[PDB]
Amino acid sequence: ARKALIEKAKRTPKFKVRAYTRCVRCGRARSVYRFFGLCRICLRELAHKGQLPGVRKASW
Amino acid sequence: GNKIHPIGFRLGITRDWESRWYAGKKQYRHLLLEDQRIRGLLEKELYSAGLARVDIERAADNVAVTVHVAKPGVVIGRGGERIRVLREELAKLTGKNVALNVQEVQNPNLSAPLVAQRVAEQIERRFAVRRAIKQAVQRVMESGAKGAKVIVSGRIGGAEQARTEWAAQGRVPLHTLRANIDYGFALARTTYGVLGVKAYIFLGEV
Amino acid sequence: GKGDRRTRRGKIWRGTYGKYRPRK
Amino acid sequence: SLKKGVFVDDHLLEKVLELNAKGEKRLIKTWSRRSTIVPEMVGHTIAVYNGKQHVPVYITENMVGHKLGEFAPTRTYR
Amino acid sequence: QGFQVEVVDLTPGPEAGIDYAQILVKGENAYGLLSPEAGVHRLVRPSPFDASGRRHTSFAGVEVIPEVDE
Amino acid sequence: ARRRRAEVRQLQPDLVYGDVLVTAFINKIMRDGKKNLAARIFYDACKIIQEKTGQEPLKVFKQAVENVKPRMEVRSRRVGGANYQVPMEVSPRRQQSLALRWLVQAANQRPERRAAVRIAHELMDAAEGKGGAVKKKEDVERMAEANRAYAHYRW
RNA sequence: AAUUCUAA
RNA sequence: UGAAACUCAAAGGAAUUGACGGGGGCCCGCACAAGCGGUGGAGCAUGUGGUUUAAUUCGAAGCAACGCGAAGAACCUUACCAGGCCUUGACAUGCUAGGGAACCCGGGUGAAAGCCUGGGGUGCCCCGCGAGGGGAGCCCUAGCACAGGUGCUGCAUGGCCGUCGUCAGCUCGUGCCGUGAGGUGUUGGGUUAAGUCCCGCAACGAGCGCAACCCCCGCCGUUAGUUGCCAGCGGUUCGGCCGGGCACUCUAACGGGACUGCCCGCGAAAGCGGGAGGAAGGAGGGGACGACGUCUGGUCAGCAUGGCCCUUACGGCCUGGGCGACACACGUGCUACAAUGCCCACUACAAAGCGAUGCCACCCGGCAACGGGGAGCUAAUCGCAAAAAGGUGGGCCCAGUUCGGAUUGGGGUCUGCAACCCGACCCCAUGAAGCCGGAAUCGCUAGUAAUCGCGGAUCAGCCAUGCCGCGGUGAAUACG
Ligand SMILES: [Mg+2]
Ligand SMILES: [Mg+2]
Ligand SMILES: [Mg+2]
Ligand SMILES: [Mg+2]
Ligand SMILES: [Mg+2]
Ligand SMILES: [Mg+2]
Ligand SMILES: [Mg+2]
Ligand SMILES: [Mg+2]
Ligand SMILES: [Mg+2]
Ligand SMILES: [Mg+2]
Ligand SMILES: [Mg+2]
Ligand SMILES: [Mg+2]
Ligand SMILES: [Mg+2]
Ligand SMILES: [Mg+2]
Ligand SMILES: [Mg+2]
Ligand SMILES: [Mg+2]
Ligand SMILES: [Mg+2]
Ligand SMILES: [Mg+2]
Ligand SMILES: [Mg+2]
Ligand SMILES: [Mg+2]
Ligand SMILES: [Mg+2]
Ligand SMILES: [Mg+2]
Ligand SMILES: [Mg+2]
Ligand SMILES: [Mg+2]
Ligand SMILES: [Mg+2]
Ligand SMILES: [Mg+2]
Ligand SMILES: [Mg+2]
Ligand SMILES: [Mg+2]
Ligand SMILES: [Mg+2]
Ligand SMILES: [Mg+2]
Ligand SMILES: [Mg+2]
Ligand SMILES: [Mg+2]
Ligand SMILES: [Mg+2]
Ligand SMILES: [Mg+2]
Ligand SMILES: [Zn+2]
Repeated sequence: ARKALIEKAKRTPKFKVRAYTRCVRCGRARSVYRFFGLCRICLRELAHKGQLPGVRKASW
Repeated sequence: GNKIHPIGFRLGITRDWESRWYAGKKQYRHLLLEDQRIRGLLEKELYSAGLARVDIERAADNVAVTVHVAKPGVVIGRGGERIRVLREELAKLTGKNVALNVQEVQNPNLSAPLVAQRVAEQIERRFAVRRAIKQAVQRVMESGAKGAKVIVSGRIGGAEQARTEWAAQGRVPLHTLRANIDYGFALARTTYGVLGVKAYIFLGEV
Repeated sequence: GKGDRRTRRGKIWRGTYGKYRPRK
Repeated sequence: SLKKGVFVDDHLLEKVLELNAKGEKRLIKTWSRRSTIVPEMVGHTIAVYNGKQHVPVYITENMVGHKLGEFAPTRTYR
Repeated sequence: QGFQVEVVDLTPGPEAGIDYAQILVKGENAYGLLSPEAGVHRLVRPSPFDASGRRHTSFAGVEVIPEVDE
Repeated sequence: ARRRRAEVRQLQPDLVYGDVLVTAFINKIMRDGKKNLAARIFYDACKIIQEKTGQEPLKVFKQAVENVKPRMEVRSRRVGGANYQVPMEVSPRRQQSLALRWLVQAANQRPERRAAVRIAHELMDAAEGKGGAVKKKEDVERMAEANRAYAHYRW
């Protein structure tokens, strides 16, 4: 119900209402920023590697 | 479970990004995804070179793919047959012009991602981990450096009692920003658990 | 009070507009 | 609540409708508890799916704007 | 399975659990179903009532006798 | 407050009378940090003063606030299985706070429906050594002295 | 002037 | 005076290192005391136990689980159940055969899935105009190797994380004492936020830590002008509207500035008290960062992976129900119990963000939600937009009331295939409990607590009173 699931987040069958986000690195379905397209985990793990454009840990 | 990445912590200053290219909130997503799909294919067929980094620049509708390595060879072949079929495979799934490149690393022992895969491999090849660590560090500090540090997660030697063998030499202030410390991390994959290794190489400063 | 859906703060705290709070 | 229409599922009417010509039997299964009972249905019982099975829910005048799903409880011992 | 229950007795105790629990259950062909589940059952799980939380064992018996002469 | 002897935050002089105390009293009438709708009330009272006593609202203060200063109150301690609530002197600083506080509290009790009225009235009766606020003064002073049995216990 | 915490 | 049977694999001496003490010495933290506002009571929202149920998916469990995963459950999401279907299959890879090799609009049937089915025709390798089929894409069905699993194990594991703890610590090399475990260093004397520094000393240095480098708020200047500006005159429909002008404001980029440097008092030093200059002193206010390790902590359900396990189903698909259940009990919360107040109208002042099937100027119909029209905007130059408390003059006049908005009847708008379960606002009518909260218990030492409102992530919509930020007003008190 994981792989066979992301394999439907890709398509847009009947109605648009069933159109829902989904992380890209993994199949994360919750907490996914339409912007980056990554979950909150992947997002953090990457920003650490530096593989995230213009992104950097804030501080104020 | 503390300590945070020493890279995303230096991003601001010390360390540069690893994929710099301004972008609009309408593109950033698809493009950022591109860099990954690229770092992904270059991950496999290139592992024999030691892809110790992959900086990717882009002005627009182009790509500055640069595979820095301490040992090119297999990257090119002996003229331009290999390194050519890779520029081939790249844009062979990227609607843009994959401008490929290949740099060199003088001292591979002073490269984290490398020393990482190093020990990470002596592991899958059943080696005295207590040694591989004290030896790999005995490679850096010796081959010119100021600090060294290796770490291996649980399942060492195969013992069901998942340990975590330390071992470091020199200096490694992950708290000090003005220092620049190279970090690496590879994953040995054995019959039992799935060990993990961390590399810490201290270099310059100010 | 901030729950009287038929008043001033009624809509303020609510974030809507109605007969009891037309848009200016 | 809808304002322009009556969101009654296709198979709902299409079936019932022809069933009105000469007044067919009655046993009419369904899975559209999420539809509506427009007038003219009076008399025709429907086998609504409470999620588990078909409930022989009778239809009468009074109950109109109400839906089919609003006649087949879905939990027990409320 | 339908059968009904009658808690003849039930008493707690000191730290945690239950000291003695006796019950009467009816419903067609009942004893025949619980007669088999007669003996001492063992359990292995992390003892909550421990500091280290070590893996611990526990024994408790289940007797089964039908309501006959009254 | 185990290290520093803390610090006595400073009260900025009034913006009408120029009194660093005429404010400390307003501060106590301040609910939700609303000093405007608070100091206002106070000021609507000073007019309740000059209108029920030629007395200018200043000594109606230096008097009601002076007739409330408890000379000595009680601060409990425990030597060990000792339910001794020792009586003892009051910090000149503390005195004022207890005063002003009790003045407001008392005020907020009177049956006067408005507000300034209460403060105004309570200020007069307290000035007149007979306000609900002084009741708290003697009441507090009763406990003290009445237990001078524990004079060797002023921690 | 204040009890107790089984046994991997 | 003085046994034995039986029984255990130790009983024990000293000395280590720790942990512990209702031992002691010194010193800290909103720990207490000092003081202000809450919870516990009521109604409701929400998370949990319980019970219930066809199912009410699962995990989290003192602190450190309970507005937690969940930064968006009507079908989706979804892991649960009932029912209808599908098997190399929703996806990867290689391969097999006659098919077949881009391929396109439907018909029928059913709840949908699905089963079935009615037509266009394949650039081309090109012996070759041709029959043909080599033919690259590469879809159709059978067959093979395999796929698939939020099924189990967080005591098989990685990574990431919580926590003691931003605590002042934990260690190393060599030497010296010790038979040894280990000790000295790191104790002691003075000091600080600190294993901070100083002073001694069988010790001498060194590493991980603190500190410092980094960012934000402060003051100042350099560069920069479509933000702003009669600062100066100008014309000004009198709105920086306009030419005009970088002076302000300000925007964002690089610097400067504070160091116990100076004076006075103590002192062996370190450093403390205190003086002036200054926007700022003795880490200037907040962030960033969190050691050796601890809790067989958390996480196989984000993911990765060892081992076990189901593989025409422990897989896959759809319709529908469920996660929203309710005699109860607990946690976090919202709004109240009114006059420092509530209602009505008028008039003001922010910040940080945010916008292409997006934010909507202004009109218009509508009591209104909202709905027709429509300009601006790729956005310091247009929109969200009005901030609210306040200022203000006026209606209530102490009453369950003009306090309170729960419940419920009737009628609507918006997103969406569709709001019965189970959505959000709108309006009319209902106007419940609560008159300040038992034993207990929580937070906060300053632009803090209290109180007020705005924006953002998620996202069709939204159950958001939640979470992450911002600024308006602005305290009380610290003896110890
Ligand atoms: Mg969604
Ligand atoms: Mg129903
Ligand atoms: Mg007993
Ligand atoms: Mg006992
Ligand atoms: Mg014990
Ligand atoms: Mg013997
Ligand atoms: Mg001994
Ligand atoms: Mg005692
Ligand atoms: Mg206290
Ligand atoms: Mg309550
Ligand atoms: Mg599980
Ligand atoms: Mg907690
Ligand atoms: Mg939600
Ligand atoms: Mg659903
Ligand atoms: Mg599902
Ligand atoms: Mg399942
Ligand atoms: Mg664990
Ligand atoms: Mg300690
Ligand atoms: Mg020692
Ligand atoms: Mg040090
Ligand atoms: Mg020393
Ligand atoms: Mg000092
Ligand atoms: Mg555990
Ligand atoms: Mg657990
Ligand atoms: Mg897994
Ligand atoms: Mg996965
Ligand atoms: Mg079967
Ligand atoms: Mg549901
Ligand atoms: Mg739930
Ligand atoms: Mg348009
Ligand atoms: Mg306007
Ligand atoms: Mg109150
Ligand atoms: Mg504090
Ligand atoms: Mg004070
Ligand atoms: Zn993800």
